[PDB]
Amino acid sequence: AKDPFAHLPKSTFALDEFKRKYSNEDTLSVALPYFWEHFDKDGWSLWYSEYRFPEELTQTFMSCNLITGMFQRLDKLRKNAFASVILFGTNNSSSISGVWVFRGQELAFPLSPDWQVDYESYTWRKLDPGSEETQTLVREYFSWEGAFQHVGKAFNQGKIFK
Repeated sequence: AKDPFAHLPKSTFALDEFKRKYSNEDTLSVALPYFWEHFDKDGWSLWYSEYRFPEELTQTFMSCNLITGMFQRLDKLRKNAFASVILFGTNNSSSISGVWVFRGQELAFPLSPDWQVDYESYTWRKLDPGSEETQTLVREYFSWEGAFQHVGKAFNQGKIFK
């Protein structure tokens, strides 16, 4: 009665390795190609979110703290999941968006009511690792260089769920 991704076999792809080159290297041609060659689309999955209640946001300094407060509940989760959550906009109209990774068919939150607090106010959808959009969104959320025009806010403050 611990670790939801313990029913699964050997983990092919190595999240904790990827997390180094992700920021240690030129991800655009380092982590990106090393992620898009042989991901693990049988087991890992990508989950886009855009904080479905961005009305709840009304500063900048606080939202970075808020995102992270979630991550401190999800502290027994990061051991088999990651995300690149970004705070956008400003006080006047902020938003949180980002893409998360969880190691099963589900987003991990439903795999344990340990992690079913305020998550409902955020969207969570699986997407295809050979779409067009997912590949762009990932590149933007992972490089921070992308364009973020799909948000149309501004990038202000990134956060990582490592």
